[PDB]
Amino acid sequence: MSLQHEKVTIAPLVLLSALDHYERTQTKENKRCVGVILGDANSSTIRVTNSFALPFEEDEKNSDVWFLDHNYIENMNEMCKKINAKEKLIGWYHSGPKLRASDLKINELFKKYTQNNPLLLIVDVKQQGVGLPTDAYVAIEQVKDDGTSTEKTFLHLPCTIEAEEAEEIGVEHLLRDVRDQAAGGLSIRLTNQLKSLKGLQSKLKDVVEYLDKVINKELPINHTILGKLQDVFNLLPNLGTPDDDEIDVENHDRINISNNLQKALTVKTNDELMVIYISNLVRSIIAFDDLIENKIQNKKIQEQ
Amino acid sequence: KLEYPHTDVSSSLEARYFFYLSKINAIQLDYSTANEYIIAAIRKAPHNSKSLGFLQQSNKLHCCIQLLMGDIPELSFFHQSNMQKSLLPYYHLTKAVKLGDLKKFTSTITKYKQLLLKDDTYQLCVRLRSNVIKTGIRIISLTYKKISLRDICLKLNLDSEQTVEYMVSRAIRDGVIEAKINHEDGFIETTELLNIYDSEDPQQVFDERIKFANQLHDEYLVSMRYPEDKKTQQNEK
Repeated sequence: MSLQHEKVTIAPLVLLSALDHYERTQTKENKRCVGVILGDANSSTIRVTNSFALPFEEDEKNSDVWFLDHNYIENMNEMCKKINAKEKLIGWYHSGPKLRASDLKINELFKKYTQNNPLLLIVDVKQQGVGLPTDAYVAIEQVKDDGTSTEKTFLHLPCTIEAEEAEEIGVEHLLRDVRDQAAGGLSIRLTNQLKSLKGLQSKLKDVVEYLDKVINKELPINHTILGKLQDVFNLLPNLGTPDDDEIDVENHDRINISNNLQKALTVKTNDELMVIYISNLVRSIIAFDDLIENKIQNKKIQEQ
Repeated sequence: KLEYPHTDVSSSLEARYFFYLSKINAIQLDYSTANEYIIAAIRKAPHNSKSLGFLQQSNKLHCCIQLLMGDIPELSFFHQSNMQKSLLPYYHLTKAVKLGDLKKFTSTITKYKQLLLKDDTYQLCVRLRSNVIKTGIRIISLTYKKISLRDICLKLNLDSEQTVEYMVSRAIRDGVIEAKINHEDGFIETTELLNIYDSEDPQQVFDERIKFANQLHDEYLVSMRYPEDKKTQQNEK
């Protein structure tokens, strides 16, 4: 086991299969697809190569009643290693459509197999967000007192992608899109800035509603959670101070440069104008030669 | 009324148009908007000898309009013209304002009065008297942070202690001197911050400069195509 995993990058193919698998097993809500996750780990970069389905039946009358095909897993692990050896058991996906408190009973079964802590990929399968609907959680074990002595909990890690030559081009090939998660050109970064503001408002409601539910729908007072919230307010900017003033001076510098840079562009655009009128100048001499040839051609027409 | 179009109008008609605009605003006490037009009107007019007369008219007007707004027009522009002899009384107006000397401005407008009346700059000159005085006291405020209003009276040869107060008092309503008068500590003390780099002002300047620049980029783009289209219609290889 290792807790050294700071990012998870997931191939397009892993996402696409697990999602694809949900309707190939023809499961609907409250029945689960789970599959084996194969890839690299023991490193900071997790690189998620492939995945394959398992059968999974969930009974939720008792969360101690579960179906898992044990034998299937061992068999399949060995065959995959003969195509490519870099495939190891690095976890299992859960098909969502939300997190539970119940995913921890299941996680224990996968610690058994592995030499890293199993990655629990909650792939939300109706697909909500203008971002990815894929969460990564790795079970981390640390001594902590919040009413417990030793806690196993799941820490979120970022989900992003990485792709091969072949795989990237195959994505692009499906897509008729030019992307907009890129943050390349001016146009693209404009779109992004507005998406960022909308991302921020929606999360703030989720924080605002959570707090209404303690105090009026009576969940318990969780010191540890609030504690974290408190610091948000403590590390706020405060204006009407010289700090606010340094910003004003900053604005001036950048907008000056935009003007001076723009004035360069006023020469560029204007210079070109003269060059076209040169091309128009040349085209009239050429058209004159044509007009002479065509004078002669008309006499032939009369003649014949 | 608003119906003055820009759609196909000749450059002769626009040029005259802007000259009139400059005159109309200045007599009714707006100077801000008269600047833009008096400059525009020189630019649309061409710079020939048969047109020189029109340029002499514009150049005389450019002195009044500019000065009343409270910016001194180029000494240089009138110096290095051929029109220098026509704008000889007018050079002498600009120098009077610059130095702040009342006596000088009064002397000028007496001697050349017959010329000034024809061009219809003279009515504007009665108002330009006001500009001379503010400059004389403006000068004293920049040099001298603390000087007793007693000393200010001697220097510009004003009548009493009450006189000196009321010019300076109006100057600061419009903010031109920008000072504070102390009558119970017996001096005028300048309150000049005199920095504009740690103001939100540069933002406001750069906006004009950028909008003008983009304006021209579009004007290059639109114009460029039309001859290209015509040569294409005509037969050529």
